[PDB]
Amino acid sequence: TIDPKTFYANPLPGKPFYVRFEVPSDVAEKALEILSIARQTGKIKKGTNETTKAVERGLAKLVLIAEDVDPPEVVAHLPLLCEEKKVPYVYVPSKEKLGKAAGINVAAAAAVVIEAGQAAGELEALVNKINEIRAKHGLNAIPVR
Amino acid sequence: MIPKPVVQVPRSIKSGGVTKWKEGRGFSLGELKEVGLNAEQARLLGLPVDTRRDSVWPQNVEALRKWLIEVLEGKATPPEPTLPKVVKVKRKRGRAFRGLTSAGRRSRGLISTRFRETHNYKFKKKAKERRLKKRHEATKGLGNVLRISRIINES
Amino acid sequence: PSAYQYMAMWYRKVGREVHERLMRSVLIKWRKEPAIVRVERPFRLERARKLGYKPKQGVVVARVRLIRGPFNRRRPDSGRRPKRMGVYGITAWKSWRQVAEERAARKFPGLEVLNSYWVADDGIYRYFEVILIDCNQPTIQRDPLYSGICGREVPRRRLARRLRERQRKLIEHLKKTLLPKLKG
RNA sequence: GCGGGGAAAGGAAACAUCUUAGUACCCGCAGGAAGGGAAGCCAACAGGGACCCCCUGAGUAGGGGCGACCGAAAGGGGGAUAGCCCAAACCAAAUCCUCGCGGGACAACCGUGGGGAGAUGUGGGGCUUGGGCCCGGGCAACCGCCGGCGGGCGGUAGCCGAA
RNA sequence: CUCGGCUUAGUUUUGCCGGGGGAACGCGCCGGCCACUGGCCGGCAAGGCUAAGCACGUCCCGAGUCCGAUAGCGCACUAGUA
RNA sequence: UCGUUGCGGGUCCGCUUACCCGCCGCAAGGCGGGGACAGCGGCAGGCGGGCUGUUCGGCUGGGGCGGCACA
RNA sequence: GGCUGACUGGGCCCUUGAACGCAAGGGGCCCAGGCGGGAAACCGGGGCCUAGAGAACGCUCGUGCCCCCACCAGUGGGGGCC
Ligand SMILES: [Mg+2]
Ligand SMILES: [Mg+2]
Ligand SMILES: [Mg+2]
Ligand SMILES: [Mg+2]
Ligand SMILES: [Mg+2]
Ligand SMILES: [Mg+2]
Ligand SMILES: [Mg+2]
Ligand SMILES: [Mg+2]
Ligand SMILES: [Mg+2]
Ligand SMILES: [Mg+2]
Ligand SMILES: [Mg+2]
Ligand SMILES: [Mg+2]
Ligand SMILES: [Mg+2]
Ligand SMILES: [Mg+2]
Ligand SMILES: [Mg+2]
Ligand SMILES: [Mg+2]
Ligand SMILES: [Mg+2]
Ligand SMILES: [Mg+2]
Ligand SMILES: [Mg+2]
Ligand SMILES: [Mg+2]
Ligand SMILES: [Mg+2]
Ligand SMILES: [Mg+2]
Repeated sequence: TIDPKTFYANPLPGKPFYVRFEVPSDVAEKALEILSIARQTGKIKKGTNETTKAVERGLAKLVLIAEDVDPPEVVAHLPLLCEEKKVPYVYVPSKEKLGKAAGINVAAAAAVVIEAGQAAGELEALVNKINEIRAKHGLNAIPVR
Repeated sequence: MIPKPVVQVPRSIKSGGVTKWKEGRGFSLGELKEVGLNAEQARLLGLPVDTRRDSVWPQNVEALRKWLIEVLEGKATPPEPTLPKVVKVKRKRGRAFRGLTSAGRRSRGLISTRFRETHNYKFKKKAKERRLKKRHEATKGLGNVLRISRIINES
Repeated sequence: PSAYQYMAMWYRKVGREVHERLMRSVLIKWRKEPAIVRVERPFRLERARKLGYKPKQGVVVARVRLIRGPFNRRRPDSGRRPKRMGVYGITAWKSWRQVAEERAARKFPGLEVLNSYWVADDGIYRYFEVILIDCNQPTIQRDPLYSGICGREVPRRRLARRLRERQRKLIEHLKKTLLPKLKG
């Protein structure tokens, strides 16, 4: 429902077109660590198809999207879906590091946290920080789930 | 003797209501359900099975019941099953060059029309007819010769 | 709905304008690279997966750039009747997709073309992606789809024995479970 | 045999549309055959039921300076008979390749360890008698891999054969 | 869908190539000899494979109202040779 | 004329990244100029013996000119 | 002086075309419909007679409560006979 031509109307310099806001390195590393605690204690999914299925089904709490997907159209739909479903999402620089935090031997373009076992408070703080960054970038806030 | 399915020849408007019977491709799923088998069981028994057909003919049902009774009572030996007994797949060399990919098939017209109606088929068919001097190609201008002769002899 | 269904939207009306904005920048660098280039991943993943792409060893995706328009029809330099002297508008019965498939097959000798798909156009060039398979790779030989290209044999003794055993067991079962119902 | 490029002479009692002819010829690509093949079919309210090839439909419909001339298909009779898979839905690395060692008809495969592919999805599942999904019951389960052991037959030299 | 072209029996109706425009989604889409509307009927394109039954003759075997050294293959022979 | 053809500002002005032109550079890329014009593909009109195919009838005090005694 | 027969639908015959095949065109004799002139008879299907004349395909017009267009009906359109 969210129109892509208006959502991606202002691409940021030096980034793929699907990246809406700049995520600092400390926030990206923080989100990677929350994905790590979710994998060891709660529940996560890794891979674009599984993450899209989670976001559609409504079981997603936080989505992580890589900024180094070579064909960007592989993951370009995920931010639009996250905005339509009101799920917070954050960008991470390396799909290789995203896959390592997800626990697989290969890179992952996207990942999602279904349940954050020992990382609920950290996830809330991260969501608030991404919400403030979206506020600076002009997009509306996406409340935690 | 393994029975052969009997089906109705399609009654065309040209025929005017004259109907006849012919040997069908296989027994229908309704006819097989009438005797208690599916397509897999029938093909294992060696019957010809036509899962596409919708008709159910009582003569087919009676023949199936009789032959299956002989088979189950051991007075008849069923043939080998009507399933593929060999799998021979050849390595394909130069499919793109011989036009066997999807683009080649589309350009040859097999996506839209039948193989018999494609233009290359027409070319090969007429070439073979002219080479062998077959049915109509044994004489050139046969239709015009017939037309003029009919005019002269029926005036 | 899978992720590939959403991936397809960039080649639909809803995502066309943003995809066209992306292509206006990607095509600048594509116009400078060689005519045929092996790529790590297909540009249209869902289309490639439909056409039979998998990320296995021995599967090659090649981007091919060629010039559009009708083929280079030649004006005859010898005597012809007037119907046979035309140039403009006469085209070949081959398409540029098949031309791109043949060119990629020439570049990768011994590999077999599986399929190909259009990717983009500019004023002069058309871009295709051709999927090719190495039939000598063990990872390709046993694939159920790629075996149709690379060959496959089954000894007739295996199929005949299994079918005969199945038929024997089926008659034995039907003797119990169907004969009284048939006869009654 | 398959894909592509592709004439003219002659005929039309001249000749250009046309035909010759998608031929001659050229370029490229396979197999012992190739191509085709499993209904977004044909029919007409009655029904056929993948495909190829043969006989016919038929020089009929139709195309055409409606001239020369060109020219089906459905249907019927035969040869033969065979049906399946990839992707997706759903699960999410349960997967595949290679190599070392031990076992295992010299095989498949099994255990183990290293490497490679693989979340941009390996694998499972699915193929019109649509499927996925949920529930219940039953094996005649189903589907694949190897071609070891034994036997028979035939071929690639020959032997016997009446008066 | 539209324009140009080659082809086709395909004719306001065959297939395809090129230029330009360009869908929907199973409550959908496609076909039923001009187009549209309604009914009825038949199906599910734009992915891959598939034995048998059919072409051919370097070659092997058999036959012949075939020719019989100017005939018959150009060559019955140190013939595709001089 | 359709497309390539994009970005601003009020049919017009501007811009550069498209595209084109030249220089340096192995390449990577850099410099300068032009610039959504040009060039290029499709379609359409004009000029077009540059090139291709053809036709240039008959009667006839021989053919030709003439005439039509060609209806 | 009065009119439009330079008429509608058809047939047969003569000539072009000798005896002896063979277009178009032209003329004659009529039947039916409905007319004009005339008291009536009778005449009128152009010009007192013998010259002024054109196939196929295509297009156009006139005509019919007309026929057909692909499973059925309708609408627009197309074709058909004279
Ligand atoms: Mg003929
Ligand atoms: Mg000629
Ligand atoms: Mg000749
Ligand atoms: Mg001639
Ligand atoms: Mg001549
Ligand atoms: Mg074959
Ligand atoms: Mg084959
Ligand atoms: Mg022909
Ligand atoms: Mg898979
Ligand atoms: Mg002896
Ligand atoms: Mg002699
Ligand atoms: Mg001799
Ligand atoms: Mg311009
Ligand atoms: Mg131009
Ligand atoms: Mg000249
Ligand atoms: Mg002349
Ligand atoms: Mg003369
Ligand atoms: Mg003269
Ligand atoms: Mg005359
Ligand atoms: Mg005469
Ligand atoms: Mg006259
Ligand atoms: Mg019909």
